Amino acid sequence: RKRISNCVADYSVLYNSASFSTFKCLNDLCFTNVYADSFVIR
Amino acid sequence: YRLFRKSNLKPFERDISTEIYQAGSTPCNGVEGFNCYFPLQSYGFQPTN
Repeated sequence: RKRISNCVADYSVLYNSASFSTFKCLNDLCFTNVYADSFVIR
Repeated sequence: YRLFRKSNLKPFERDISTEIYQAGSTPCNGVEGFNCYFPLQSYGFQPTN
């Protein structure tokens, strides 16, 4: 769990990256934290 | 039914057309996928829903 707080999370660059596979969901919304996970699936 | 619209359709305004929509910056140019979806979706009326 990469939970983060008080960071400027730029979802637009990530969302508008053209280097992904699935964006199953942003910069106008603020949240307490982002439980950003990390793993690889087949 | 319409899902992806650039703006809010005006009152009594009929967006009578089926044009492929362009979401955030990933040029579609006639294809669907990454930030590219067809704005008119078939719902499917099953009476037992």
